[PDB]
Amino acid sequence: SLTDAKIRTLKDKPFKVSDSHGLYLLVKPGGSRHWYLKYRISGKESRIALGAYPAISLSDARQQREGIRKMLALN
Amino acid sequence: SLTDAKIRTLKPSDKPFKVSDSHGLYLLVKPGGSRHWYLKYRISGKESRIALGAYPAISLSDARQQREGIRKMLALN
DNA sequence: TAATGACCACCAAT
DNA sequence: ATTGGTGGTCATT
DNA sequence: TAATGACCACCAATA
DNA sequence: ATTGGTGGTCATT
Repeated sequence: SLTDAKIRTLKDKPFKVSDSHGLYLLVKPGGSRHWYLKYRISGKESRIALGAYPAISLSDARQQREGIRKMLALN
Repeated sequence: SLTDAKIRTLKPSDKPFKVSDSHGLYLLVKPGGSRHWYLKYRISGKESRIALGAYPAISLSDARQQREGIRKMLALN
C-alpha cells in the first residue's frame, strides 16, 4: 500500500494508483488527482469520490474509507 | 466545534455525557474512563448512531474524516 | 468540460 | 461467494 | 462486561 | 422538513 512519497513520485492516460481495500487515487492527464473507493452493495459495483488530492491527504482518504466500511458492515 | 485542547481537559463526571463537535459527531465520555466517538445520523427519517472508535486511538481529525466519508454515503439518497 | 456514480471485463485470494 | 487489483466505459450532475 | 446499534423526547438551528 | 445538540434508554454481542 501507498506512502505519500510514492504518490508525488508518479508520472500518460488515466490510471489507478491503489492503496488497499478498494481505495485508489485516480490520475488523469491534466493533473487531476482524485481519491475513489470501489465497493459493492448487495452484489452491485459502484464507486464513491473521497475528494481531490493533495487537499485530501492519503491518511484522510484512508479514514474516509474506514467510516464508509463501518456503514457497509451493516450489512 | 470541538478542539483537542477541550477534550484533554474534560472534567470527570458521575454520569455519561456527550461532547459535541459538529454535524452529529460527538465524544461519549462514560464515568469509568472510556471515551468513544459516535456519529448521529438518520436514514430516511430513522435515527441511529455508529461507533467511530476510541479516543485517543482515533483522534478528533480521524473521527471527522470518518464522518466525511459517512456523510458522502448518506448523501445517497 | 470535469467530476462523479455506476457499471464492464478477468482473475486471485480470501 | 465476495472483495480487491488492473484497466477500462458511459451516462447523469 | 463495556461497547454498540437503535432510537426515545424536546427543541434550536439549518436548509 | 430535516438536522443537530441536549440527555437519556434499551438488548444484544
